[PDB]
Amino acid sequence: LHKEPATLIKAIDGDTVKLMYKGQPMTFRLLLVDTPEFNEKYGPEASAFTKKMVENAKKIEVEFDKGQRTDKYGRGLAYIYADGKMVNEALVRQGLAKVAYVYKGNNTHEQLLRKAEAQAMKEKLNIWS
Ligand SMILES: Cc1cn([C@H]2C[C@H](OP(=O)(O)O)[C@@H](COP(=O)(O)O)O2)c(=O)[nH]c1=O
Ligand SMILES: [Ca+2]
Repeated sequence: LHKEPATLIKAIDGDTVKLMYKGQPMTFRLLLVDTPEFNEKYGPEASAFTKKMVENAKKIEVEFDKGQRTDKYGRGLAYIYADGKMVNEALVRQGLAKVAYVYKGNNTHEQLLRKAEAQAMKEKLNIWS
């Protein structure tokens, strides 16, 4: 897998973000994670977390997996990196997202995220308290 440049357009919530990719605006949905909707418990905290992470980054990168790059809603499906730190992984680590939507084509970083989830559960963080 390889990392591609991209620029913040707008934070949306815990696991979606509007980015410019190859000069085009696009909504990206984070692979392998599920944050609560904003109207749910830890929803605002998740939105806030992803927001600080992408807004404070000097460099945002997009990294597609091996399968699907676009979902049925036309959202890009990717691992997003903020100055070298994976947002997907950081949300899980903090117990602000659960590992989810693990599909056969796009699961490269699955073990790494379940590792972070076990560790966040161990600490009873946010979702897991
Ligand atoms: C994370 C992810 C979600 N999706 C689809 C499945 C879900 O369909 P349904 O809407 O039919 O339940 C939806 C959930 O996304 P949200 O969690 O952002 O709503 O997005 C994918 O197709 N691929 C993916 O990698
Ligand atoms: Ca969600």
